[PDB]
Amino acid sequence: DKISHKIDIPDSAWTIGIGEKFKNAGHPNVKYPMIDDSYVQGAPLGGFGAGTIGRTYNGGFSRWHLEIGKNKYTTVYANQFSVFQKVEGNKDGVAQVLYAGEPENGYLSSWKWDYPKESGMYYALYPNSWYTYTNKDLPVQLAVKQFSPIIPYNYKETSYPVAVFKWTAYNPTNKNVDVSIMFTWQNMIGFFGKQVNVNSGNFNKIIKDKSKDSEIVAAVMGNISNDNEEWNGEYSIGVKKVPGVDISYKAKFVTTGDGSDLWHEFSKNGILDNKDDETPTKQDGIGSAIAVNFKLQPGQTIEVPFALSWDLPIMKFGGGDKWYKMYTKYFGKNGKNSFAILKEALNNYQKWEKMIDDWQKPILSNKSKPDWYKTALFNELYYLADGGTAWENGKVGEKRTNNMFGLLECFDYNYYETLDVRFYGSFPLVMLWPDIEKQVMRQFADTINVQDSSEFKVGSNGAMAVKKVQGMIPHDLGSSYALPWIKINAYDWQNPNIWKDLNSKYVLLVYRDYVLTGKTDKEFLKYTWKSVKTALDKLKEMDKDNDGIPDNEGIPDQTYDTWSMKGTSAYCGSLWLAALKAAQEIGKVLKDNEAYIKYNEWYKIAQQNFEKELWNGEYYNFDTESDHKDSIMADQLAGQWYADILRLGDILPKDHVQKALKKIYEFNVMKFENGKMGAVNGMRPDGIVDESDIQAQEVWTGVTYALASFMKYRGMTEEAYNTAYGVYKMTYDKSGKGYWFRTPEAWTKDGNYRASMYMRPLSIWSMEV
Ligand SMILES: *[C@H]1O[C@H](CO)[C@@H](O)[C@H](O)[C@H]1F
Ligand SMILES: [Ca+2]
Repeated sequence: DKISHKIDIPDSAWTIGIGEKFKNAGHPNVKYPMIDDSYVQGAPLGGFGAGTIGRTYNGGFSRWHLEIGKNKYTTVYANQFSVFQKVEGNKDGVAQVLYAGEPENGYLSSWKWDYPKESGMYYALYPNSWYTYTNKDLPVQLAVKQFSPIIPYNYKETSYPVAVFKWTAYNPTNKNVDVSIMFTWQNMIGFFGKQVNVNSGNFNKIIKDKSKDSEIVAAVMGNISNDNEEWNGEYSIGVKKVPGVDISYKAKFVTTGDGSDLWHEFSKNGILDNKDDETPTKQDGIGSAIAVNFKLQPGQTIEVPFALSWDLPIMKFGGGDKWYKMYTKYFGKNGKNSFAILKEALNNYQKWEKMIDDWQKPILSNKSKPDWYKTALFNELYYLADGGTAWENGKVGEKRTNNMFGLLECFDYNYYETLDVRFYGSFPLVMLWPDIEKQVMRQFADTINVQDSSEFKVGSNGAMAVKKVQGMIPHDLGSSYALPWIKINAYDWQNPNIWKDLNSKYVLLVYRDYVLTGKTDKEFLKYTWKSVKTALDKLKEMDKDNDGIPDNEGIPDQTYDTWSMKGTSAYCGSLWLAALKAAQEIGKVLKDNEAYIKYNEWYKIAQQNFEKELWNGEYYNFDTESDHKDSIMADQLAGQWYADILRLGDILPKDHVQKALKKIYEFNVMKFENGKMGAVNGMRPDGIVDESDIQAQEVWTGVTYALASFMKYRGMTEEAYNTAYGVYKMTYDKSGKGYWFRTPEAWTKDGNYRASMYMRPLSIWSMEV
């Protein structure tokens, strides 16, 4: 490997061999069908709300999130980089697709598949990833750095449906070598959203943009239809000319054929026919190819950038609504702008790289932090793009000042902005994209007094319940299968209108968002203040016995939605205490004296009774009335965790908090698989895992990372990082279960999982507060 020295891969990048088999992989541990796309994954490409494309460590474009809210795992075999090399003096050259696999059927059988094992590595530190190619039959070593411009405090380039592939080639040998790199792409119009005639009218054109000291050559793969529908738009691939390289292309090859129309050209001398052909197809799939060819002398290095863009301006949800995607603000809405997007990337990628380096550098340069922690911190952010992210720039056929946003809980439970989970998962947004975070919170503020008296069947018990109650915060802002932002509370497993955590978490999120953006945004507090007061006032009515604390009702009425709480719970009770203290502080800021006095009164009473009812001398009991009320819950002091972040001081005595955290580390971490797998949710005081429900026997990745941040704030530095390390290990390490770029909600002691590609573990960013 001589190519690594010619590029700059951070030591904290996650790494795996190209073509590596992984033997230890986990699988779903639930009764019903659950997504398991395998461990062959990679860091995604694509901006927020753009639709994303997962190119795996084996090289294939395989995890398709272009249909917003959906996960489709299938390798589109025509989409590849390929290489040709010929040593000067040799009769023939060699050609090879850079994909560690082959197609299932006879399509593209002429291409040279099965990139060999032990001949290259994949690296990832989101939003960047890299591949190196170090192959005994390829004298010139090659590397590529690929990325999308995902940039904190930037809401423009961060939205773009574009990827850059920056190639580096180096000749370590003593002979001249002719080298070609070719990018192939299928015209994927009709891949989704088209019921019939899926390729019909697809056509490819070549764009040659020549202007002093710039040449870009690109293929634009579109459809003859000028219709404005979810399925219609354009894909583009292309390359920017650099000194010493020539560009060739082929506008149209058949993807539903043996591929020899293209490959016979590339495999001969690495030079394509430059044949333009705009003839639209009928049944056959078609694609385009862009290649560069150059000669590398001994010791010579060349860099050449390719790019990929996709202009699919309209997202459609299952309930029928069509919306424009965010990036259309910058490029237009007509779906004929793929080249413009591509060109912007090819002309500005070096600037984008520096912007990404500038935001990663403060963390990467901190030598007090272990590299494994940095691996997790950056790579967990994949989910902000890969979580079915929806970011609208207008309803089709409708202008507003704001652009609504939504991140999925996950794909198995297809619910946007599950607030009980975003309490954990939204840290990267408040810390790095705070304008998005505040918009989402205003979305919730706007729903507070919505009432929908239509009824739905509750999944857990079969009872009927009202969809949305006035003054209750919704569980979610809908489903991609229905009407995001329009029909809220799509979730029906439990009735969220009786949950005891949503209203308090809402208030805590509001105040968090004020504190972590500098305590200057009074307008955000003013916007949300009525909803905050309403939320707390409604939750106070759920106190059955006048101890000043809402009563959990002996069913799962909070985020642990199969784990029953009854009476005063440590979890919901501490959240309530903290929410009251937050609301007192907002009341002071907004000069609402009567609110300050009322919430201060409620706080003092609740605090006294919480301590009396739950403090057992070692930790806080799970609750006051359940069968296993004395279980040690990993999340027992969630309200104090947030109070620390919000700078609200002690809601419970420091000594008691430290004892409880130490107990959790001693039991829920260290007595669960020797502390190598995170914090199990519930442990009996005899040191055996609580079996009252499956969720008690699960480690929740986002709960564990948040607990690690709580420990860190409280000076339990070793415990914090040891607790978090178990989650990193399970997710990323060779000894783990192969969950990279699909971190699940949960695993059990056998390491098998529930709900891959999950929102909650974004909470690792709470460790950076
Ligand atoms: C999705 O599932 C999780 C449990 O894994 C719940 O906390 C959320 O409320 C639900 F929407
Ligand atoms: Ca009560």
